[PDB]
Amino acid sequence: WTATSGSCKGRCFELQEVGPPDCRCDNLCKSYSSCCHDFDELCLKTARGWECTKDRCGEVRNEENACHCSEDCLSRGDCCTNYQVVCKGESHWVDDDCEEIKVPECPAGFVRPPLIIFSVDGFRASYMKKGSKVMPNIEKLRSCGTHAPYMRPVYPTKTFPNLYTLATGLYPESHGIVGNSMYDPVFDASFHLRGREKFNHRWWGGQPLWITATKQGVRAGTFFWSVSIPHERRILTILQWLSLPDNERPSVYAFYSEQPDFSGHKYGPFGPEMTNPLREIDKTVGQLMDGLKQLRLHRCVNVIFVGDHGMEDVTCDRTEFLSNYLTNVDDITLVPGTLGRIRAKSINNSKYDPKTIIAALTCKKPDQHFKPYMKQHLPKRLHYANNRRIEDIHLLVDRRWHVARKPLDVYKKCFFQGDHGFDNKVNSMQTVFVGYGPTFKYRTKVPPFENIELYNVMCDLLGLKPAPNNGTHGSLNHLLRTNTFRPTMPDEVSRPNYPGIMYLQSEFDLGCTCDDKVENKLEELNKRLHTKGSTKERHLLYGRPAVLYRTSYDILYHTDFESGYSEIFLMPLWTSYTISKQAEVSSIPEHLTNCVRPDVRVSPGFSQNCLAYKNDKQMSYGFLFPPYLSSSPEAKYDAFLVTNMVPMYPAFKRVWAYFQRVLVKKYASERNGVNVISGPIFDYNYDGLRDTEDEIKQYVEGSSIPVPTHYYSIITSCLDFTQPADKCDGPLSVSSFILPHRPDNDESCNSSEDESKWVEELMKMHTARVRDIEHLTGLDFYRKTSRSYSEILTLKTYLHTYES
Ligand SMILES: *[C@@H]1O[C@H](CO)[C@@H](O[C@@H]2O[C@H](CO)[C@@H](O[C@H]3O[C@H](CO[C@H]4O[C@H](CO)[C@@H](O)[C@H](O[C@H]5O[C@H](CO)[C@@H](O)[C@H](O)[C@@H]5O[C@H]5O[C@H](CO)[C@@H](O)[C@H](O)[C@@H]5O)[C@@H]4O)[C@@H](O)[C@H](O[C@H]4O[C@H](CO)[C@@H](O)[C@H](O)[C@@H]4O[C@H]4O[C@H](CO)[C@@H](O)[C@H](O)[C@@H]4O)[C@@H]3O)[C@H](O)[C@H]2NC(C)=O)[C@H](O)[C@H]1NC(C)=O
Ligand SMILES: O=C1N=C(N2CCCC2)S/C1=C\c1ccc(Oc2ccccc2)cc1
Ligand SMILES: [Ca+2]
Ligand SMILES: [Cl-]
Ligand SMILES: [K+]
Ligand code: NA
Ligand SMILES: [Zn+2]
Repeated sequence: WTATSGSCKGRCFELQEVGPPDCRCDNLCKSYSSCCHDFDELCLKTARGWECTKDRCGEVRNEENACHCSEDCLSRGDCCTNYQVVCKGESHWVDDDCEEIKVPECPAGFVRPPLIIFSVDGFRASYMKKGSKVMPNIEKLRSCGTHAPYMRPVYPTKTFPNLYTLATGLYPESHGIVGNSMYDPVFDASFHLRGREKFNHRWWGGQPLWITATKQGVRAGTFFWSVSIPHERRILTILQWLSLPDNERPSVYAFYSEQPDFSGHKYGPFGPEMTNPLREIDKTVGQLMDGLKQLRLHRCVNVIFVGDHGMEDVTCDRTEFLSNYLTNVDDITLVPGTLGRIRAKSINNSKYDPKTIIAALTCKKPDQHFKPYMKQHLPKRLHYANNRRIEDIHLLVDRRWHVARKPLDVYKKCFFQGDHGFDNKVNSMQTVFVGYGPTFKYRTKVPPFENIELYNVMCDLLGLKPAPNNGTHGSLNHLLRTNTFRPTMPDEVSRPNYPGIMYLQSEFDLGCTCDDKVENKLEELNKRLHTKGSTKERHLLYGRPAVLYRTSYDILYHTDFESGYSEIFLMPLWTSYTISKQAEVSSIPEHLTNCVRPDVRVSPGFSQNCLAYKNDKQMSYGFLFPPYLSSSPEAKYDAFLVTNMVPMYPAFKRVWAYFQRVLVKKYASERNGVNVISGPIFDYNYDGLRDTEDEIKQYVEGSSIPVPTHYYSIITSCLDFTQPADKCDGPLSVSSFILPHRPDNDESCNSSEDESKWVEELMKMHTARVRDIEHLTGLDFYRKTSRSYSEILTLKTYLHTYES
């Protein structure tokens, strides 16, 4: 109930919302059906429009007008944004040459540069270049401030997940808004774009920027606007707030535009009807910048022009129907569209089975435009598993396509030409970032970054301590002139052991055999030097990874590779080796095909054994350092040590052997050498974090050898590829992957063909940031380089996307 008999007199767009049943006058009262009876009359005036004309100059103040051109309006802070241009001979902001803002130039009483966020829905990244002719204001912000070629949204590339990710710095699995439509089984409640459940605060996790500011004494304007409030009124409200007295004036604000997303759905991303929405966005930006100039704030405020996601060409005829795949269509609930989420229609149905659903959706049609996943098998870069609102069964839908349950859902629920929601590495889903102001850099282009990183920067801009989030604080320091956050490397928690030769061969009973008894002072001092680390500078280029948790492990040196061997997990946590451009690929000699050798540096009790692999009919093994890349026949025996062995399904060994035999050499040729760090990952609860020992759900049969869920590799080289990987003087270049360790290749529909037709495609889909691997392993890489730590943090957040 709301007693709407109160009045908004003197309360238009008040900043604290008053509790029911007293009537509200804030910018969200419409959305709650709770405004006072006179809100429209007093707070949403429209008379005479939004622009001063020559004849309105010096007028007598008429309070009925939407904005004012009278002489007192600057003091009252309610001029039309073009007042000084029309009435006082001033120029529009966009017509001024841009001049470097070296220091904040603020009116007295401003304690910090205000932050104004200008967020645009569906602003695809290529609009900045393709629409530049009709967006002069936005183009001046872009070219004179700091900008990225594009900003990567989060998956799913929907509106609410990405807006709340921007506000919190969290993956949607963590902040809880995992789609535009959700069902929460603990609540037994459903979240929808239309309706009032979405207003319930239990859906919204984390701590968004406006809460972080408020709790630390930084006042915030209210970020959200009821849809019927026109853009001109939102701009005027923000400008009016900026004229408030110092003790009442907010320091952070947000404007939101439902365009160009609204038209993009109707006409497609580049339909001829899209030019006018782009013009109107720019005009609104011009009004804000003109308004800031009037208030003498255009060289004081930091402005962020940021989008939530892009837009793709999608039509009704490009729809896949689950009725063409499933017999039991009526027993599932499908969350449809640019992604698919499937669950049982009724929890009292125990004839429901996800295994048969997935199989019926797997590689069933030659041109199939979606791929089913159990959510824990989705690429780890999507970080879309660890929430009860994310259904076990997920469909990754091809760009430009939709998935629906039945054909009647599409014509009884074409009427659209654009949509979004696809995989967040898709080019059409990318969106924009521009930073403009005293704290941002001048005329600076920064590399693409992910929108999860913005929350830290916005906290930096306001002097706030960020709540715990998924950005890497300091990775965007290169965007800022000042206010940078200078992080320290995390301290290493576990220091390694350096075992020498401590065990005789006969102490081992592992069931392993190797034909290695075929057998100097020349190359016997040499092999001693290698086992003591004499080639470690070549294969450990950036220092040893730091172990950031309490564990027991050994450093093992070899001619061709170095490893950190875990005595808890009975396998390396990491294996590091350098492959130069000139390195040659050899084969595994016939007599060494099944060779596995005890490591006389590591006790039998802390070693794997070959008998377990023999007895386990499902599990084979592979090697982290590849025997194919041994530098010499004698060095190849090191690659068969029991301490270099990891459990692998035979189906995965197809992938791994092709990567080790073919791709590493190809990358070394293309990048002028590469350094490779490979290892296992255990994430059985799919939370993105390293599993403790008591969370492992599968072992090699009859043993304590834990089975990894994933295998990673970090492949580093010199950004200036005229320099070899091991003699690099400047910035580095990296690509990484987190390959799921699966007993089948059902994910790859062409896997019965040669590995040259499908393996690299699979690896590209599971590309990863170094930072993702750090979360999954508890390791810290790149500890010893010549580069600044902030640059290294940027490198760790880089994602090689393989888009064009
Ligand atoms: C991205 O960044 C985020 C943020 O840093 C990070 O997420 C954090 O991960 C932490 C480790 O997993 C986790 O730590 C403790 O969580 C609870 C307390 O959490 C509550 O308090 C915080 C602080 O305000 C809230 O933010 C949090 O909100 C969560 O839950 C709400 C719904 O309940 C929801 O609004 C919100 O979205 C958020 O949900 C998300 O996180 C939860 C997990 O908290 C998931 O379940 C959701 O799916 C969603 O993803 C909560 O309100 C502590 O109680 C934990 O302590 C455990 O474990 C300890 C292990 O050392 C142990 O010492 C304790 O005894 C305790 O165990 C108890 O519970 C066990 C399991 O229930 C039980 O077996 C045992 O017997 C015992 O009873 C954690 O120490 C943070 O909460 C979490 N924060 C957020 C905001 O998510 C992400 O990890 C990264 N992502 C990546 C990839 O890096
Ligand atoms: O007024 C609004 N109407 C909205 N709608 C959603 C679809 C239907 C109407 S969202 C909205 C405002 C809003 C402003 C800022 C937000 O957080 C950010 C964004 C960028 C950077 C930092 C923080 C989040 C939301
Ligand atoms: Ca885990
Ligand atoms: Cl959704
Ligand atoms: K086996
Ligand atoms: Na297959
Ligand atoms: Zn949309």
